[PDB]
Amino acid sequence: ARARKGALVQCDPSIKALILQIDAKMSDIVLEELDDTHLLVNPSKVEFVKHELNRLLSKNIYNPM
Amino acid sequence: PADFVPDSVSGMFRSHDFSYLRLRPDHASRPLWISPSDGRIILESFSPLAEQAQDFLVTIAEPISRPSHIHEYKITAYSLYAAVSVGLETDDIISVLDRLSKVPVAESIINFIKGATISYGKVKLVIKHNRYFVETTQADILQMLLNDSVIGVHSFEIANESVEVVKKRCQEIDYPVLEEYDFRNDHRNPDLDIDLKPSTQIRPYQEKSLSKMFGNGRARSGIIVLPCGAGKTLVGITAACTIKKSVIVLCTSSVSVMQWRQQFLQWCTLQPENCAVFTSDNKEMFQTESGLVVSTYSMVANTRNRSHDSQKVMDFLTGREWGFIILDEVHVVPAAMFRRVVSTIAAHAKLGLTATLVREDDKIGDLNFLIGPKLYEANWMELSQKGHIANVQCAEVWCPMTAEFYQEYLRETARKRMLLYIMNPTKFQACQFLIQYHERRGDKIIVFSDNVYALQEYALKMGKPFIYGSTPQQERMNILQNFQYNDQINTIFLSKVGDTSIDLPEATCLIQISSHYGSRRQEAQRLGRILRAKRRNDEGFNAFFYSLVSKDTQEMYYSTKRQAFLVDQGYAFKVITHLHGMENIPNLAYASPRERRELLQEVLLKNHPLIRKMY
Ligand SMILES: Nc1ncnc2c1ncn2[C@@H]1O[C@H](COP(=O)(O)OP(=O)(O)O)[C@@H](O)[C@H]1O
Ligand code: BEF
Ligand SMILES: [Mg+2]
Repeated sequence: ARARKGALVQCDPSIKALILQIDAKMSDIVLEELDDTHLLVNPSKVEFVKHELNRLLSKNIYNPM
Repeated sequence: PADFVPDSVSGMFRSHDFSYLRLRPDHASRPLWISPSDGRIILESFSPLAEQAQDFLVTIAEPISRPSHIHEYKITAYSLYAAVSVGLETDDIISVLDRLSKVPVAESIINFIKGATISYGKVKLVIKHNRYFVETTQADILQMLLNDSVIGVHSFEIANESVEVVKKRCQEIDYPVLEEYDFRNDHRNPDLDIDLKPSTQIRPYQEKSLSKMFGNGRARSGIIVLPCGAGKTLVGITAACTIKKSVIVLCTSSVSVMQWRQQFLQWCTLQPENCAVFTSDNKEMFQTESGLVVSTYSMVANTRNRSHDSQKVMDFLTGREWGFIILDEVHVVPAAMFRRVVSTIAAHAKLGLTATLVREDDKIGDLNFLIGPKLYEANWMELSQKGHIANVQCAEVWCPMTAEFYQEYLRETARKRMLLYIMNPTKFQACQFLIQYHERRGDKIIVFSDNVYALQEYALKMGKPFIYGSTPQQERMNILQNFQYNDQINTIFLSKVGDTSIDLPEATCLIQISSHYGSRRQEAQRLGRILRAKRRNDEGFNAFFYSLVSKDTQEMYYSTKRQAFLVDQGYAFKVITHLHGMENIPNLAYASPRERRELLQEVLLKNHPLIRKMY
């Protein structure tokens, strides 16, 4: 009997690996690893990781002009 | 723009609002819209006078994008410079534009046209006895040109190598130079008696291009752009046969030269004795007074190392004053030193033939003063719907990278991830399933791969041959002949070697697993291989072009960057997320996680005469 507040992130192995790299550089990002598709993350860092992940993924996308 | 109230949405258009003008009463008939700022022209292809405007707009304005319904051209300084040469003046252009334009021409546009349309036709570059003379029919031009820092019926000599400089200076200065060859009155150059045999046929667009080139009656110099497989060889043969003068052709390949010569002889009545091929194997030249020399840029631009026979050939080329030069795939002439051949080689007329007039660097604009402006361009979808070329269902396959390789993708540097995302198992499995399905459909498949290691791995895994730079001419020809006429074989794995300038009437399906980065020109050149399929006229036929790309990688960036020219032409790629029925195939390559791990480790590990007896 123990409850822990947090944010559940559901994704695929690739996004999970990206999140693992981000957490390895910043341990506080991921609070815990649930499964190969689920990670428990800090509520405060959700709004920051979303924006930073969008910035990181922008590289793989070609946006002319 | 006087006393014109802006709209509430005018803010969204930053100096692009064009509502300050009014529409003419005959808007329902006039099909043209003109941009007063960007120079873009919107053409209605579904309204009267559309055909009458479709060619004039091509002549005066470069095409930006020409989709099915609404065409998009653009007027530029180079386009106006090309148009002003062929008997066209601002008065006539403005008259036709006003008669066809829903809106009146703005004073700014009039000023822009006037500034550039009145600075042509005062200098002519001629050649006499291997000497380049810059002849001007007027003398007063001297008081400014000779007084300019760079320059220096009257004629003065100029260094052959300095042509590349003087032409660019002429572009900068008011008067540019025009290269016209009156072969009718040219008697000094010996004539060559070759004519097109009755079996020859000229397509309507080829005839239109030839009319645009020879409308005045005097042969000019410039560039011709036609889609790959449109008949550029026949266009060049017709030009040579009508000029009837000594000609040298430069092609960027040896197989291309062989077929060039083969088609040359087949289409025209050129006697074999008057024909010479200048390649690495045989270097003999025709002993007749006039003939054709077909060589390559490597054999014409080299200056340091030459064989004895090749040195005699080069001396022959330099000593003789050629009459015509035909540059196949001219997009490579503005290279660091290939541009030197234009200045060194002596010729009264230069024609370039290329399906794409674009290149990565900014040197594309140098072609204006290197060889001249562009003459004609042809649409792709128009010919596809008219039956001149085939229709393609271009598709982009999204192959998801598996976690085992993606985890290494994250850590690996830039150089290794390239091989990593190119050798993913999902691509192998999709390729196997597609190969089986299309072989059951009876399609002739080509698989392109720039990476030699990936090509070899795929070939050894699938038991099919691979061709790349190391393959000899005889072996590759054997591969092609068997893939063509042998019922057992239906698919081959080609590489960058067969990207362009190869005629494959039988090839129908094209697949890309490895691509040469963002190269847009190579994209189109590779697509050109299957545009001349033998069964490209049967009802319901649609060729296939597959592009395999890994999602969530920079391969998507490069893939979306390398198709911006096809999208502009009108071709649209369809994203295929899944291929139905893939699981039912009996065997799939790299289907087991054990093999996945083994391949992971393998790919990661990839990176005194009597004393002579003594010895
Ligand atoms: N007018 C034509 N009549 C017959 N065949 C033609 C015609 N125009 C082009 N072709 C065919 O198109 C194919 C490609 O010609 P080719 O000169 O190699 O094109 P390109 O050099 O532009 O790639 C050849 O099979 C050629 O015979
Ligand atoms: F443009 Be072709 F294929 F020589
Ligand atoms: Mg060709």
